[PDB]
Amino acid sequence: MSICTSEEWQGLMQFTLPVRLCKEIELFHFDIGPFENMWPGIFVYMVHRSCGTSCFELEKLCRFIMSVKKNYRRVPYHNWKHAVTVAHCMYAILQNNHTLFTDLERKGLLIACLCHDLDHRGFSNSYLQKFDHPLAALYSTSTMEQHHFSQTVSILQLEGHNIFSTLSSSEYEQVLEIIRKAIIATDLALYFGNRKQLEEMYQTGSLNLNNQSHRDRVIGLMMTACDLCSVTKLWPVTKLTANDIYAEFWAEGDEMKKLGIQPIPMMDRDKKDEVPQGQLGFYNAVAIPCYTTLTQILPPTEPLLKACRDNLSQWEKVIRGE
Ligand SMILES: Cc1cc2nc(CCc3nc4ncccn4n3)cc(O)n2n1
Ligand SMILES: [Mg+2]
Ligand SMILES: [Zn+2]
Repeated sequence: MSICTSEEWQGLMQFTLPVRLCKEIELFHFDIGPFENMWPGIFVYMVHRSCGTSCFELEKLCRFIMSVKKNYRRVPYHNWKHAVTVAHCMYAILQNNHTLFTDLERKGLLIACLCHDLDHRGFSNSYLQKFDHPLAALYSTSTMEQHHFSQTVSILQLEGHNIFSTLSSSEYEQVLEIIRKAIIATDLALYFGNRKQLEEMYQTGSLNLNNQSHRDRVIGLMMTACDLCSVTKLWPVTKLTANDIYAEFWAEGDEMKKLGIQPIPMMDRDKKDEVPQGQLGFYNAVAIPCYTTLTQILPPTEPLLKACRDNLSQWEKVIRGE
């Protein structure tokens, strides 16, 4: 387990967000990419707007953010950038649905998005279980997710990192509950059933936000919506994040090929020219239904759906040669 230096986190308190970014950041399609220096600062900003400059000890929060950064590997997609990008989507979702979630959920969810893909190796769940890592020998299903959460718990229990320490012991244990499901929910495998359920519940109108496991479901769906929001950005941003996703996929594939194994088309750099078709497949079978269902449960979230539709037709053009 790994911690941060005093220098780094003290550099975090001085930071103040450049005034031009205040309007732009509220936008769902906002892109954090041109502002690396500022990524940990932006998180702070978003928590500060989300629930005040005193929902957390300032000093104690900066420690955490920077340790979390320390525990993102220098991988091309599942890295510090994806952590924050995801966190920003959740921020915008909470900001647009002001009175739907409890203070506890709000903090809970922003913290879970930041740690969602913690200490990620660049390897899929399939890959680790398939052959035949110690991380898959501990956690059988949702292999990388459990690690992600475990990493999270550990960082919290470090020396004065425990941003949740002031709370009651039942609020503490409970925000951790909220955090856990959320992260686990980022396992794309689990998304399909979950969404299917919510779709049914909404159709019959049995969906109840007073129901605890309905909440958990809705939140899951929100996490998924957040994990995937490269697709919700402006086309030129979506393109480049696309290049980061495949770099990681193909390296995984390259490990399958180093042992004679055909990696499935997604992970196969020999299957480059099939990428646009892949994206369209993915928007249709995954992205669109995610945002469609979510927009339905939470109308204010619509701009995400709009932007997904926009990009999907761009891939079309790409495929059709234009
Ligand atoms: C933002 C984003 C894009 C994306 N694309 C994928 C894979 C989609 C895909 N491409 C393929 N190419 C060839 C064969 C199959 N596929 N399937 C998985 C993701 O998590 N994301 N996230
Ligand atoms: Mg994950
Ligand atoms: Zn993720």
